Amino acid sequence: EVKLVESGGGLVQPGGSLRLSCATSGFTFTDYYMSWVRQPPGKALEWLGFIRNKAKGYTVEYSASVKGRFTISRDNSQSILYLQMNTLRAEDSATYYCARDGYYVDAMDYWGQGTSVTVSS
Amino acid sequence: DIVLTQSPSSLAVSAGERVTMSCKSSQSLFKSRNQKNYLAWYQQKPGQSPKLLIYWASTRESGVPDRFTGSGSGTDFTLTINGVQAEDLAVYYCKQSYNLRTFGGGTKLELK
Ligand SMILES: O=C(O)[C@@]1(O)C[C@H](O)[C@@H](O)[C@@H]([C@H](O)CO)O1
Ligand SMILES: [Mg+2]
Ligand SMILES: [Mg+2]
Repeated sequence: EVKLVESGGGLVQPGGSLRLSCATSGFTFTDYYMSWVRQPPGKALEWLGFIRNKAKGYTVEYSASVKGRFTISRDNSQSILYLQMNTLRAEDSATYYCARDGYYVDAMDYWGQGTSVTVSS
Repeated sequence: DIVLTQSPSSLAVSAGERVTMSCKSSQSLFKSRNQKNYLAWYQQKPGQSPKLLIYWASTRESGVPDRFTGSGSGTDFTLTINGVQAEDLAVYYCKQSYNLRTFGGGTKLELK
């Protein structure tokens, strides 16, 4: 059973930081990219970035909307994915999903449940 | 900055009928290298996490019912649901993976 579990969600004050976690199992972690996607309430899914697989040296990319602000890293020893979000804004208030990705299907084929982040004064 | 525009924004059908919806890409998502179209469809049932439906434009993902068909190429893509089931109620996103990833705005499917 492939499983992805997001955590770290909660209340953050405007300007602040939050580190999200994504614990995985059921597949060879290092063979895949991992992406972070978010979705503010009522709005579209927005791809934030990904970290590549072993074959690609675990390099990273980011959407222009969070490039600089957001950071993605992965822990291959424990098969956990992370997202460091900085300078939080109200427009960052959203559900945050981690998703298995890669150039096998060039898509996100497994998704976590998500964790919600609320940026409140 | 590849922009995917989805149409309609929203639609409503009764169970059993056929629906079609459009994904329009700013740039060709067709890859010469492997002759693949770098577009995928996702289904997000309300209050649930997204689910991959189709990749490489037309390839159904494992476990996905045959009533979903992806078709198209280049900059013009489509998702057809032949025989909508109640389970299909969701927003459907197309996503380019030609260069990084970009989701369309979503097509919301209601059933009554
Ligand atoms: O170059 C690409 O079209 C592609 O999107 C294919 C894969 O999804 C993946 O290799 C990706 C690269 O890893 C760049 O992030 O490039
Ligand atoms: Mg497979
Ligand atoms: Mg049924």
